[PDB]
Amino acid sequence: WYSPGGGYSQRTDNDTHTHTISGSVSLGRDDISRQPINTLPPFRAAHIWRRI
Amino acid sequence: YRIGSYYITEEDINPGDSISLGFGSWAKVTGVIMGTGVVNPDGSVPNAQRVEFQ
Repeated sequence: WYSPGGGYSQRTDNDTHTHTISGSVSLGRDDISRQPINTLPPFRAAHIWRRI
Repeated sequence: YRIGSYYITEEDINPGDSISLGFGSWAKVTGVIMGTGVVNPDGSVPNAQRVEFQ
């Protein structure tokens, strides 16, 4: 709307909204993807466990 | 290394009465391995020498 004033008629079918309308949305993301477990840099690492 | 349950010195009359008796800590390990090396058997770097503190 350009806010044009009619010469004889009145544009009563146009109005400015004041507040938004809340609606129900559909589903979204399901879950997270794969993640890493354990440390690869530590695999096969030699560990000293000999007693005194 | 000698192991005994009697609290008598090696030089005492009750003991053998020879040599010097000294307290020993831990168990004697055969020279070649030191124990814990590798989770899957690969082997670590062992220690050797007598009297050496490492």
